[PDB]
Amino acid sequence: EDELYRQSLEIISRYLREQATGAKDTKPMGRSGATSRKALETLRRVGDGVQRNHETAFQGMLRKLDIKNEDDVKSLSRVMIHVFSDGVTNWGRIVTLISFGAFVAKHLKTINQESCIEPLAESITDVLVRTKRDWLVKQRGWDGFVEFFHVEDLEG
Ligand SMILES: C[C@@H]1CCCC[C@H](O)[C@@H]2CC[C@H]2CN2C[C@@]3(CCCc4cc(Cl)ccc43)COc3ccc(cc32)C(=O)NS1(=O)=O
Repeated sequence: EDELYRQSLEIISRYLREQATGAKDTKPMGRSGATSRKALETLRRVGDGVQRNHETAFQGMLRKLDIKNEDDVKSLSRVMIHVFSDGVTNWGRIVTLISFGAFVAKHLKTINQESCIEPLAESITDVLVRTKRDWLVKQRGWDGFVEFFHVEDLEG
């Protein structure tokens, strides 16, 4: 019924799990599957670049956060609200939010805390959707995300 939340959670959870495990989830998407598929494909293309372009800053922040367990992962919501929500919103900042989430998810895999990845994805989704719904709706949601990052085919 809250379709934006459900769709956001599915896209973000899939990207974080895919980043952590290195395998695609072959299960069908829920509702709005065509857009969700394209959003995940976009998030791959763009987020993978973001994590490399900001490698030094990402590594620095990860080290600072010292994520070891469920309690540490739970504390991240407050930090996301502080850093992401309290600023002007644009798609770039949303991708950085999600891309750093994937960076944290990979870290969780490396320390054998894979069970924390889904709660992490839920926390990121809560912060994004519950603090930026108005902006997301005005920007056409995940359809807008896909449109914004669409790259035209090169001739020849
Ligand atoms: C140009 C900027 C990107 C480069 C700067 C990156 C920055 O130095 C920190 C390295 C992690 C970045 C801090 N966080 C990361 C943070 C804040 C730290 C905790 C956290 C945890 C998770 Cl699971 C996901 C995100 C986050 C909030 O999300 C951010 C959203 C936008 C920007 C930065 C955010 C953010 O600053 N995005 S931006 O304006 O596009």
